[PDB]
Amino acid sequence: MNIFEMLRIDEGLRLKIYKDTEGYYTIGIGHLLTKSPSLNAAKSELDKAIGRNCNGVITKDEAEKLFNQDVDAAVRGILRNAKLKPVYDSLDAVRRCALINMVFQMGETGVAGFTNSLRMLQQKRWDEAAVNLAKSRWYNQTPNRAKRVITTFRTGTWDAYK
Ligand SMILES: [Cl-]
Ligand SMILES: [Cl-]
Repeated sequence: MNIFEMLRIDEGLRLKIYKDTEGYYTIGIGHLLTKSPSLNAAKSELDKAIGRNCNGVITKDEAEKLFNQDVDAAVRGILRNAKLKPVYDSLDAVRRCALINMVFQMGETGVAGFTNSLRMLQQKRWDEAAVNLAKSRWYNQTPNRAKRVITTFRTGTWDAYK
């Protein structure tokens, strides 16, 4: 199991503009297009992203191209972040995937706000970090996805995805 397979389970694949759990316009494998209410702004952002007129629809290939970019951006973002980088460096490979997951869903800024959790992960206090991560809007809003990521941090295995 790898990051791509993990995120593909958590995000799904959709070939037409859709709205995310939050109500924002998204396409492909969790690729956020815009927070603006306009479907029009969304279609425009899409054309911009693909370099062509898409009229709200994309191919799988396009979906995967965007997915490669997003995961790359997530990883580079963590490695250039003062708060995130040390956490990431201290973790084993599986738990590294779980941090990437969070960053991809919630952005670098979002994750960096989980101060106390990050601190406990750095210290390898698995059970305690698990309890603290669940005390969040994140958990309350997408509890099954949150549980899966949380379990990955707790155990250091792919069991939640398996
Ligand atoms: Cl883009
Ligand atoms: Cl969920």
